Amino acid sequence: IIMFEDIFVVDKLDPDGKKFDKVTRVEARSHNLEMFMHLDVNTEVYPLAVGDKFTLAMAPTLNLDGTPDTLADKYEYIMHGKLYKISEKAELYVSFGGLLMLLQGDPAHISHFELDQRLFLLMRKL
Amino acid sequence: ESSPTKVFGMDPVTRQVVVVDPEAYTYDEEVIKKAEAMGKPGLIEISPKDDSF
Amino acid sequence: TNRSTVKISNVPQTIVADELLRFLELHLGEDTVFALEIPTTRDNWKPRDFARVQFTTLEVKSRAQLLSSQSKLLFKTHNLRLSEAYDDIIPRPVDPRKRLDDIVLTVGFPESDEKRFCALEKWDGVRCWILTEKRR
RNA sequence: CGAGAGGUACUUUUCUUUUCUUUCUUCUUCGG
Repeated sequence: IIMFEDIFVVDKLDPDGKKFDKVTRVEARSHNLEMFMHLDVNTEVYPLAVGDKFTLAMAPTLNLDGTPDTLADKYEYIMHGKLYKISEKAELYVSFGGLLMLLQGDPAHISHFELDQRLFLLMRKL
Repeated sequence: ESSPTKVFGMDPVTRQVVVVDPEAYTYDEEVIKKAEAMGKPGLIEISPKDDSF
Repeated sequence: TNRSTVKISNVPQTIVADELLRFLELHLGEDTVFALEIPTTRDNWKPRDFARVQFTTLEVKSRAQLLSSQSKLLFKTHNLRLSEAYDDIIPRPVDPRKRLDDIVLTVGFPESDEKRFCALEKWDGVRCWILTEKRR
């Protein structure tokens, strides 16, 4: 069901603070895939420092038994959004209701994602 | 001294802070901002109970 | 390991150098900061987003780098990020023994065929800074 | 019915990125 699974580690925060009361655009370079990532994470609710590692899954469903619209509850940062731009060294553009994502990596790792589809975002800090 | 009302006190037998009369805070964020200005953002966390009035 | 001048990536633009100096001397040891310089676009009223700090030894510089890599330098809700600078703020060797203070300097040339020395002038109470990295 | 007075009534009505430069002292190029 899951079409993307990798182990990310962050390198930069865009506000780079503690109590800015805003969203933080993280910069996470991944191991063994050379993939760059932009993601707006709510630091005040879900804390993320600079140096820690976290896994990331991207599945179009959650119940893992078909039924395209019992669930995956092994993560802690489950989100949902749509992919609206696959304009490519390919790069994705996913918006989770206002929070933008930019999954830029090799063109062979990201090839099963279609246009204007609904996909989730699963994350866990090990 | 950064609190408006008498919420936090000082323990003379321990030389540390305590909480006496906790229902006198009036939800004016004066000690959380002082702790964030002192470089301790996770020092004092005050949340309201949704089931106790 | 050549220089001790450290450039901070993101300092607040509403501060003065004394507020950063007291913060660095509160987290690290007392009076362990030698030089501190915040560059300004204007003359004296518009500081920039970065600053250069020069420490007194290499151990406190490595300790500040270890504190910055572990995200333990929070100065007014700003996480300080240390990097490497281009040159020292003051060309001073980081060694307590290389800075020879209050010594006698004399000039001249060997006069006779032996290894003698005739002095024209004499300078008392001069400094001596042996810059190994700058090779002078 | 005309004159004299005081009063309500135009309020910001167009400032632009808020990121713009100081890490400086550095090989002229060709042929006899």
